[PDB]
Amino acid sequence: MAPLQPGDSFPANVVFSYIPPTGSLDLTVSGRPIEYNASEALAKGTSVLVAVPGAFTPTCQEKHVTGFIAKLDQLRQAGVDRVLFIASNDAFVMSAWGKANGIKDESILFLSDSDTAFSSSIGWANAGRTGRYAIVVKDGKVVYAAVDTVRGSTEKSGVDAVLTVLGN
Amino acid sequence: APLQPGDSFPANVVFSYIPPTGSLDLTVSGRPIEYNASEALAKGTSVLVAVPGAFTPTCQEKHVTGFIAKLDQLRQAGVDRVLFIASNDAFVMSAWGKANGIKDESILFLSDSDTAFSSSIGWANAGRTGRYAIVVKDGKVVYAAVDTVRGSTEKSGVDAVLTVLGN
Repeated sequence: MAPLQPGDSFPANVVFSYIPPTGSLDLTVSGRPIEYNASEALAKGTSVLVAVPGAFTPTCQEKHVTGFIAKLDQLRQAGVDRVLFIASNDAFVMSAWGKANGIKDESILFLSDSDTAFSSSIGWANAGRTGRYAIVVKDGKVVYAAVDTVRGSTEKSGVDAVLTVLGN
Repeated sequence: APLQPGDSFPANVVFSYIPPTGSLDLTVSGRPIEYNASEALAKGTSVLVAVPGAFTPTCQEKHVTGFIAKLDQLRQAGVDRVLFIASNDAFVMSAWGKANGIKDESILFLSDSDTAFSSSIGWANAGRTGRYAIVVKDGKVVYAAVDTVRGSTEKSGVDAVLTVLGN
């Protein structure tokens, strides 16, 4: 299928699995997963959805999520209402990944694209992992969608690319 | 082939893992290598525990924590190495070990990539390993058992392993 383009509607009926943040960073509490209605959340306001190949893996952790965390204030000033990080890791691993990064609240949500269903549906999954990509949505419409295919690069899906889009 | 007491531990069993560096900081990822489990298990007393998933409720809150709480007793019972495996990748397994305060070789946290080993002994399910424990002495299986009851560590928990070792 053709990748998402600016002006496309964000796909309907997209649901992720996640553990909402409790405020505790205690990694030894597994938590309770529920679902997240991504299509509904993205229908209003400005959203940034970032997919990473794997929680805790080197680029995803040391460059990609850390870049977003470092510029959360700039994202908020740019009008972003929600930031979602997804991967194929299960909700328990994703919750731990957020806690390991000090995220106690909803500033970034960490969710599972179970079995890569959503990422596969938009052509950006590989053998059980999602690609590395970012989608910016406003009021249910794609503003930007791009995937990084160069190993270790966040040129297209990193926080700076997203901030550039929002400033234009 | 279901492993049972008296069998040789299978050959060519290799896991993927990040050897512990001493770090307890989950934000540093590490470099994975392979672990030759068949060779490590050929000498001494080994406990190999498989869990369905790093960070999941029973695996975290009951199974690995039970083993950590009684590492002193496992040592005194003659255990030379404890290995925890799951289908999660080596980066997740390393983070899971660090989340439990393990910074050395007291318990190693390794990936059974694609459930290769667990499938070969009949104890894997839909991309996850089963919950099981294998005790090995000098290359020979002395105990091998799987828990199939949801939330149970009756057969693969530390108390079952300590009982095995005491008999």
